[PDB]
Amino acid sequence: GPHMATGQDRVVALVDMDCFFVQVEQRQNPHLRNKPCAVVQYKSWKGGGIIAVSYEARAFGVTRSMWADDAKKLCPDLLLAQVRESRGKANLTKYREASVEVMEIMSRFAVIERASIDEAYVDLTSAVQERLQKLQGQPISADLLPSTYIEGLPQGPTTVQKEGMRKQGLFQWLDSLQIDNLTSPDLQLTVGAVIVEEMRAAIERETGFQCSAGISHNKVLAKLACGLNKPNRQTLVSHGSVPQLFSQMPIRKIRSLGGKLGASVIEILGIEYMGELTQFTESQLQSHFGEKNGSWLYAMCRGIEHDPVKPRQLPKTIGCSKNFPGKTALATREQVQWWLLQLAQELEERLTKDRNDNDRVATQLVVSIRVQGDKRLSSLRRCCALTRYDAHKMSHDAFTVIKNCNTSGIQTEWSPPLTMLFLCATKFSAS
DNA sequence: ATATGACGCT
DNA sequence: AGCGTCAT
Ligand SMILES: Nc1ncnc2c1ncn2[C@H]1C[C@H](O)[C@@H](COP(=O)(O)NP(=O)(O)OP(=O)(O)O)O1
Ligand SMILES: [Mg+2]
Ligand SMILES: [Mg+2]
Repeated sequence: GPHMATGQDRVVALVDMDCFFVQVEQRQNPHLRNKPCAVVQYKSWKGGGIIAVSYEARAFGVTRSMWADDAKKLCPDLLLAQVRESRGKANLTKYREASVEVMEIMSRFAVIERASIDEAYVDLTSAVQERLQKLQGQPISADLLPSTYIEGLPQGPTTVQKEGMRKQGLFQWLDSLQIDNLTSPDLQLTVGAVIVEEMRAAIERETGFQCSAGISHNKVLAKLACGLNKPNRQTLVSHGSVPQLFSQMPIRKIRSLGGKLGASVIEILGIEYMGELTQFTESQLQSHFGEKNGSWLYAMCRGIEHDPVKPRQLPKTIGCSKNFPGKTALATREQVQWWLLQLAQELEERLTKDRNDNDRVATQLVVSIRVQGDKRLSSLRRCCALTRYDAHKMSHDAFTVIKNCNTSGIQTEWSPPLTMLFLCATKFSAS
């Protein structure tokens, strides 16, 4: 009772850009704004695979991973923008640079952890306290949170509109706030949400990009909260909202549970929602899923998670990959050498950029391949030393460490055909 | 036939 | 080290 830890010791946020690749193209081309539009790679095969969808196009049913020709059937007025192609492969330089614009603005407010190209976690714990002493006891007006939803609110007896429902929840939340108390976790989330409103106001104002965000006590709840009110809104998930939120929250919606372990949690325990995990003791969950998973599950279903926000705005690896599906699979020794050079050339261009910008050198190269028929994403991984940022040496050394896999007695041929080539620069050191 | 990045297990 | 899982 008096000695229970509720996991209310941190204020963690997850900011995620709304249809990021689309917004990047819409800022560059005004004709694409406020219209159903999507981003595609490789216009040849069925018009190109869609990798980002605007919300105007999502209303028609256009989704990611869909072929552009199929998406034109659902949305005939759909506009398209192609990803730049360099050396025969997709080139995402325009979006990595747009990412750095946002990451540097978020870095001004608090420590962030780059989670993807369009999202980063934030640890607002140190920023919330210093803001609390600056507001010497004065309350928080709703004008400081013009786009914040309070998950679970409004409730009970006192509108039909979406935005009307938002403020009544914020009103109930603010009216019950304990500003008398600086050790109140619910007050810390509110100050954290005020800061995120300022961060997101700075992002849109200095880049033109809109984003959603989640504010809670850990990374998992923040990411879940971020998806509740997209687009362009932030959601506060408090500790008290967890039981009702998790009572019907599918297990797959929780981070790290959308894969196989989440499936076995559903099958073995025979449950549907995240809240049903509270019935089980920790030893039971440890016996079914291991000591790490059982401990993590037992605390997560109660809204408690301890994975810290690592101060890391830079990637740990720099890699280049390209798939060769179907009959396009590389089957000649000349093809494999040529594409390894194309990958190594772009890799050098990115590594030299990384060494001048970020003062570090990659020290080893990882070569990954997939053969025709193998189900796993990777079929084989071999590694060597990355001494020079030389595209011809890297591609040559990459070929040296994979030429054994060629089960073809012929010199000029390559069997089995290669489905994917992948070079990855890892193991950085200060330069 | 939809290019990447972080991390755990052994 | 090499493979597997999870994610955008
Ligand atoms: N499977 C994939 N293939 C290629 N590119 C992808 C991808 N997933 C993401 N991207 C690229 C394209 C995306 O623009 C960006 C982030 O994708 P999200 O954050 O998962 N979803 P979005 O930001 O598009 O909209 P919203 O967050 O409101 O749902 O990374
Ligand atoms: Mg996004
Ligand atoms: Mg995202």
